[PDB]
Amino acid sequence: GSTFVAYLPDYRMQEWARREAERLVKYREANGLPLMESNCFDPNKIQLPEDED
Amino acid sequence: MNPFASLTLTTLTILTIPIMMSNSNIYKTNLYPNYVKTTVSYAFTLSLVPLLMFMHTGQEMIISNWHWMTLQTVELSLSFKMDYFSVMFIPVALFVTWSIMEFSMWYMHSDPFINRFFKYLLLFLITMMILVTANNLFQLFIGWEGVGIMSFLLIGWWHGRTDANTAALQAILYNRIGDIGFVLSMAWFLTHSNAWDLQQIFMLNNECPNMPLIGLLLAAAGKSAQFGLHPWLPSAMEGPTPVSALLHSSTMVVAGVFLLIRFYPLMETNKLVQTMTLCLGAITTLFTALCAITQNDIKKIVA
Amino acid sequence: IRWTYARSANIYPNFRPTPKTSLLGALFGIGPLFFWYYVFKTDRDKKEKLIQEGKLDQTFNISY
Amino acid sequence: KSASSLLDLIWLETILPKTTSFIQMKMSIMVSNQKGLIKLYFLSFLITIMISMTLFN
Amino acid sequence: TMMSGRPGRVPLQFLPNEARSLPPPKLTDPRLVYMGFLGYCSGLIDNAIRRRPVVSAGLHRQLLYVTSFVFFGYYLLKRQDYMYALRDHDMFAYVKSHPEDFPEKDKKTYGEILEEFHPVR
Amino acid sequence: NVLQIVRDHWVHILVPVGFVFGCYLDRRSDEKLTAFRNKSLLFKRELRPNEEVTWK
Amino acid sequence: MLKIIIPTTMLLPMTWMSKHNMIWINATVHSLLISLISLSLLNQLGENSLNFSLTFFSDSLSAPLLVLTTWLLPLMLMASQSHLSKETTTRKKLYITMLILLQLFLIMTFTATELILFYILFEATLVPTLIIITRWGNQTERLNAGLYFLFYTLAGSLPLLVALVYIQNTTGSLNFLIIHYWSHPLSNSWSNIFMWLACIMAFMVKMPLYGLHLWLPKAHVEAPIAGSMVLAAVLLKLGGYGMMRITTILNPLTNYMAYPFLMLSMWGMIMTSSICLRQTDLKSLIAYSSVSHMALVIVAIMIQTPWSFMGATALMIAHGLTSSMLFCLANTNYERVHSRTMILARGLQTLLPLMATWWLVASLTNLALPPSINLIGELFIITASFSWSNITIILMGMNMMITALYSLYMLITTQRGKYTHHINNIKPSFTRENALMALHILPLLLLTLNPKMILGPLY
Amino acid sequence: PDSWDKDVYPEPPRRTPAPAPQTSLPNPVTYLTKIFDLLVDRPVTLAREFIEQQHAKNRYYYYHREFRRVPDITECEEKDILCMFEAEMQWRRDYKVDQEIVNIIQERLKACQQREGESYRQNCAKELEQFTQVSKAFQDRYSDLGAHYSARKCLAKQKQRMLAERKAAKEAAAA
Amino acid sequence: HVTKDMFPGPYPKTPEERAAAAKKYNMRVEDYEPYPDDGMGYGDYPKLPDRSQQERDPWYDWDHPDLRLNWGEPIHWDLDMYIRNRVDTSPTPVSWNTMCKHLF
Ligand SMILES: CCCCCCCCCCCCCCCCCC(=O)OC[C@H](COP(=O)([O-])OCC(O)COP(=O)([O-])OC[C@@H](COC(=O)CCCCCCCCCCCCCCCCC)OC(=O)CCCCCCCCCCCCCCCCC)OC(=O)CCCCCCCCCCCCCCCCC
Ligand SMILES: CCCCCCCCCCCCCCCCC[C@@H](O)O[C@H](CO[C@H](O)CCCCCCCCCCCCCCC)COP(=O)(O)OCC[N+](C)(C)C
Ligand SMILES: CCCCCCCCCCCCCCCCC[C@@H](O)O[C@H](CO[C@H](O)CCCCCCCCCCCCCCC)COP(=O)(O)OCC[N+](C)(C)C
Ligand SMILES: CCCCCCCCCCCCCCCCC[C@@H](O)O[C@H](CO[C@H](O)CCCCCCCCCCCCCCC)COP(=O)(O)OCC[N+](C)(C)C
Ligand SMILES: CCCCCCCC/C=C\CCCCCCCC(=O)O[C@H](COC(=O)CCCCCCC/C=C/CCCCCCCC)COP(=O)(O)OCCN
Repeated sequence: GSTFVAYLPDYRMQEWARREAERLVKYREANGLPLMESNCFDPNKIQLPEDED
Repeated sequence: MNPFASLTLTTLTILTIPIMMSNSNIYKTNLYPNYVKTTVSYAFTLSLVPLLMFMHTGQEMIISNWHWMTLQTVELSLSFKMDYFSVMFIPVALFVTWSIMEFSMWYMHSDPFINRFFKYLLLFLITMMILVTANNLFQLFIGWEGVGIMSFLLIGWWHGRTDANTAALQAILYNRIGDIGFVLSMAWFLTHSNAWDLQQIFMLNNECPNMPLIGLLLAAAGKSAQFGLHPWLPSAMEGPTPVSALLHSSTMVVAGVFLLIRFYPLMETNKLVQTMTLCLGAITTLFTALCAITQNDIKKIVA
Repeated sequence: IRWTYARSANIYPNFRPTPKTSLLGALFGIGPLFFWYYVFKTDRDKKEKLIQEGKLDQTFNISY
Repeated sequence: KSASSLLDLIWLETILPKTTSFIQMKMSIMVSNQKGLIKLYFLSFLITIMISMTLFN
Repeated sequence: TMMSGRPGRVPLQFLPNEARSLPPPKLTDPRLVYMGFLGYCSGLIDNAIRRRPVVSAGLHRQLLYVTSFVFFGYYLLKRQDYMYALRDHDMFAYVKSHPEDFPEKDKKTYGEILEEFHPVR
Repeated sequence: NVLQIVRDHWVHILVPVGFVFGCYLDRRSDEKLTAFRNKSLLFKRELRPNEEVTWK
Repeated sequence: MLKIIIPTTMLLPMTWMSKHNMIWINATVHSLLISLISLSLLNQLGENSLNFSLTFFSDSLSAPLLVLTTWLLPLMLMASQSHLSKETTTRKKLYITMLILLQLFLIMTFTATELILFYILFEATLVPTLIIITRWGNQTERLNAGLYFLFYTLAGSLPLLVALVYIQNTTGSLNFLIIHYWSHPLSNSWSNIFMWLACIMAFMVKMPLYGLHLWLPKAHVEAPIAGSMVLAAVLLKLGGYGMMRITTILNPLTNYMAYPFLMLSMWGMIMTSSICLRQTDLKSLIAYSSVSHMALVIVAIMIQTPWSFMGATALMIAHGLTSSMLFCLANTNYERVHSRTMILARGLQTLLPLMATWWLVASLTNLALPPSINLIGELFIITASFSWSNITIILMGMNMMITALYSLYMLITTQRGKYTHHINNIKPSFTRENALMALHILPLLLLTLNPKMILGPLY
Repeated sequence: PDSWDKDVYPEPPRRTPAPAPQTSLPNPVTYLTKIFDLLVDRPVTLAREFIEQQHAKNRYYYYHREFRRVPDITECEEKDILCMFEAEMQWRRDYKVDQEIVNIIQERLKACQQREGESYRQNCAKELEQFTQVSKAFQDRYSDLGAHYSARKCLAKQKQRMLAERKAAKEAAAA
Repeated sequence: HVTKDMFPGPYPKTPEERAAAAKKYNMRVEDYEPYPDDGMGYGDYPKLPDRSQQERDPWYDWDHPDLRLNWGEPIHWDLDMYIRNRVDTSPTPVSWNTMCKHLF
């Protein structure tokens, strides 16, 4: 059981996340983009309620 | 390539082989103490090489070999620091420990559990080497607690004696009082600097606030037996003379001071904590010398 | 056996509500709770006010 | 004195379990202590009928 | 839901004719298996009470217990399924016949809905 | 001795039989939740030349 | 998930049909095999969960608890095999049946995709424990203990049921997935306050909270060794699992309502740690240590941060293993001494050295010595509390100091010193007891190598 | 080493001085490393060649998993559970990727601090600024969600922040 | 082997029950002194001197030499507090007040 747990497949997506971050940083650094953005969603598709106060 | 890493990890690795062999047949014979002493001497003469390389070049390293759990943006890994402090303190500690076991060969000649005594000494040496070479705060805490537990076990070596158990519990109590400040410093460093690594801690703290340094100072006072938490060090002389010579005189009791040495980049940027440290040291040395100048037990005077 | 029984099992049947016992129980069982509640509440309101004014400098504060 | 005996063994025991036990014992004794005389039960039934007629309408 | 006065209900009918338009429960239904298990437990208790070898006293008696339990469970499952089908049919018919009490909600995306945020501190 | 140790060691087969029956019943319950097989937006896929279902 | 449930159900027929002198061997072997089977649930995903079906699902919070529950049964059987030697075959089979039923109920409880099913199994676990405590108990007070262990629980759990069904009338579903995805904020109202209390106190009573911890010393002292093991290791974690599952809908009202329970736990940890210092009973001391650790877990759950949840899961697993080991060691002492008093038998290290080593390791792992998972959970909870408020560190450090004090006090009083002269029936420790200690301790030192396996879904 | 890309983890050209023995005494360091080479490096290298040939005899490959893009929580209906599930899974994947990005930046910072030695305060200002930017972004994204975090809560926090920003900008423009 | 009458009871109010309790705890009636009758549940347990076990005679042949206790003699209510590993009340060469003042 200890050997089975030790060699469990990477279903938690640790190496996958690391490789995705590697390629994403490689893209953004080359393109000059400011790494991670402050907004998790694109503000263009968010419709704010206008106050008019 | 670059034998500095191989040698500086091999010393600590070969320091652990007799612990592995403690379940073998050699542990049941009378050649076990000689085995441990020979291992320690070989470790010292092997660690003499990284010291030579550092003196020649000034070479320093960080060896982050094994990756432990990663917690969101915080990464914990088995990382060893081989700066000037580690590569200089390891040979001295190994030399002193070699001398101590050679002395204990004759001093513990009539003790039935002499192999267990040598195993305890080696385990304390391993924990102290873990403490000295630690690159992050969790490994430093591991060494901090290992040396304390080994001191507790060695003070109460004669467990039929009430006073030995009392002294061991006293030492544990005072070291936990220091542990409070140690844990406070760990929590503050993780919360604000987002890491326990020494490099990130040094980088993100250009002007260190009071609280983490006060926690470190409390931990150092607890482990080094400053004036507030001093009596456990005098009371620790209940253990066998090799234990008093190795742990409570030259290697373990300096550990707290070593901690304040490790965080000196943050120490110099704060003035109040420096004043507190200086005052505590002065009052401690004065009070301890004044108590010493009138004792009758020689071991108490040396402590 | 007498020592253990008197220490553990003989306490309540001999208990009597007395001004000494009532006051001591109220103190040692209520006072610390309200004291720590006041301390933590004051600290957390101070921290929340500092966050609302934005003068706390929470840079590099990622793990919580 | 305070942690073990005063609070853990006495007052925490007095508040939740012992008070409940005493109250339930008292109410059970009061309710069940009927001598078996149908006169009292019938008078109580008459009082209940009057209360129901004068209160639930 | 009080179906006692539902129109066109035969008084003492266990299973109406329209219930025959519903799929019968399978012979391997887990509820039927549980009813058979209950019958087996009843047989074991019957053996235990009468001071007989519990597992192997009466095979015919235990098998009769299991069979009767399975029979009654099958018919009970049929009636239960019919009643639930009736309830769903009535609810859907009432929703269809009364559109003004069940209006069609305007579909809005989370990008145009303002939900208050409560920080955890 | 066969037909003698069986009367005493037949109880050892109950748990593995229960395990294999539980695996079969897990597949039983799995087979009833295929309403979205090869239909999620994340794994919309064209079937292989000799493939009928993506997962069983 | 039935690949685990069905073998546990088949454990009953096997026990009853088993030869009169082969019940223990078959039960132990097949329970260990079932634990090996349940080991497969550790392979979790960073995605939602392991949704097996509409009725049962797995998670990296449920997986370690399920593994521990499956692992505990062989240890319970090995511990119980000793004192049931003079007992008739039918009643020994009944004892094994109670243990198997408890394990089955716990296994079904930890999956519980729906909250009403979770409540049903969570309250069904009560009956076998009550039967075990009130039937196979030594002292005359066991009955009283059982009553306490019953009614306290129900006093907290009956309102919860009402709240639960009320939620299903408002939300429309008590399924955990729909509840998480469709969660809406709670308005600060009296009705919402009382719904919060009804949802919370049911799990707070079983942890137990400092105010409501009275039943635990009685239940732990008067129960047999298996009862003490199952109470300390798994049954206390049901409240924590329920709280972590149910606090999703309680926000944002949790911020205001957490204060009384946070204060109660932060002071009751100190109170129980100090109570441990003056104790003339081993089982009572272990019970109060369990109360302190579960109070820390309550603080972690109420803080409601990712580090809080990770430390809470790690601490529950570590505390379960450690408390089971401590109870086993105390029972091994009691079986020789028959007094259950710390000061009566002394200097046992002289007579039983390997058992003294087991005692030392148990005390060290209860002392939260790094890098044990006990220390990992304690440190994560401490850091989360410091982030919550910097003043909690004083109480946490005081608790650590008193914990070390009473742990080493327990070790020194029983193992060190001079042996009692008039006691001469102290026979060498058997292979069974040593194997029990080893099987208790090795998983802890193996799990410290892979902490992420027990850190929960927020890792 | 080809095992990792140099661009994500940049390194300086690592210039090193040449030995300039001012005296004729033989330094023990050179002889010590020569005997270390002869006694350690050669057998390890030979064993590595043996293992590498054995690996070359049996070659097989694994591929990095690729994920399609799915509509996020902003394009999901109020009670539509399928799109909400897909958006939540996508948001969790993005959260993990962001955590790994912050990990990479912190690794860069640690490496720079250790490498530059005594002049770490000046020679690693770029890494500190990069970490400040990425940490500010990460904190703005996920600081106060707490346990039971979700895409909806992140969107609500972003909406609150953007409403505050719009109000502040409107006030400043009309000030 | 312990009977019901050999367990602690309520506070003794008359001399007869005081003598009975003194006989129960294996001590003279003159030496017997229960704790003051207040709310705390001491019942009828001897209020032995608050002296610690460290300053008991270390040369007497005790049945438990480490604890310095005899077999059948009554046990102090706070025995676990005085076990030679904890607070001791041994007299000191200098008075308590003088040491307090000097240290402060
Ligand atoms: C989640 C659901 C899943 C689990 C289901 C659980 C329930 C299922 C069973 C329900 C009841 C049906 C069976 C019970 C009948 C009672 C008979 C009995 O006493 O046992 C004696 C009998 C052996 O003794 P004997 O040689 O006949 O003569 C001795 C006398 O009988 C009597 O000897 P004695 O009078 O000299 O001994 C005196 C003793 C005898 O007194 C008793 O034992 C009375 C029996 C217990 C009462 C049953 C109440 C009704 C069921 C309630 C279940 C509650 C569940 C909820 C959880 C809470 C737990 C309370 O009484 C006492 O010692 C007084 C104190 C006892 C402690 C306090 C009372 C606690 C009892 C609660 C037990 C509840 C679970 C029962 C489990 C089954 C036990 C047999 O046991 C058996 O052999 C029958 C056991 C079952 C047969 C298994 C055969 C199947 C294997 C082949 C087929 C393979 C299946 C798979 C197919 C695919 C494979 C290829
Ligand atoms: C007696 C004196 C000693 C003599 C023996 C001397 C030898 C000493 C060696 C023993 C300890 C020294 C430390 C050496 C550790 C090396 C092994 C380690 O690296 O493996 C760990 C593996 O350990 C396991 O992960 C942890 C053990 C599993 C825990 C499950 C417990 C077993 C089930 C029993 C029931 C559970 C009960 C409790 C409920 C939860 C971590 O592996 P990891 O770096 O990550 O990646 C593995 C490789 N990958 C990358 C391909 C994946
Ligand atoms: C405790 C568990 C339940 C056990 C019940 C006893 C089991 C043995 C009974 C044997 C068969 C009895 C059925 C009678 C045959 C025909 C019945 C039929 O003519 O009556 C119909 C109705 O059929 C019966 O009512 C159904 C009886 C079935 C009882 C089973 C339900 C048990 C509750 C769930 C627990 C699960 C128990 C499973 C194991 C038995 C028409 O009713 P109707 O004239 O129009 O209106 C009167 C009723 N109203 C007023 C409420 C509307
Ligand atoms: C015994 C061992 C432990 C067991 C468990 C104990 C923990 C349970 C305690 C529950 C927490 C407190 C309950 C209600 C807290 C609400 C906050 C309140 O205290 O603050 C003020 C509330 O004011 C006063 O407190 C009014 C209530 C006074 C009546 C309560 C009795 C006080 C002492 C009784 C304690 C007994 C509890 C146990 C009963 C068995 C704020 O005033 P206001 O802004 O206007 O109200 C805000 C709430 N609104 C918006 C819904 C209206
Ligand atoms: C170990 C013992 C612990 C006991 C736990 C008891 C604490 C739980 C709170 C008391 C029970 C309340 C159950 C309510 C179940 C939730 C349902 C709900 O909250 O809905 C509310 C109903 O709320 C209530 O009615 C609650 C009233 C309370 C009645 C019973 C009082 C019991 C004792 C109260 C005092 C104790 C308070 C703290 C107890 C803590 C335990 C020590 C809304 O009602 P509506 O009419 O539908 O609203 C329409 C208009 N918006």
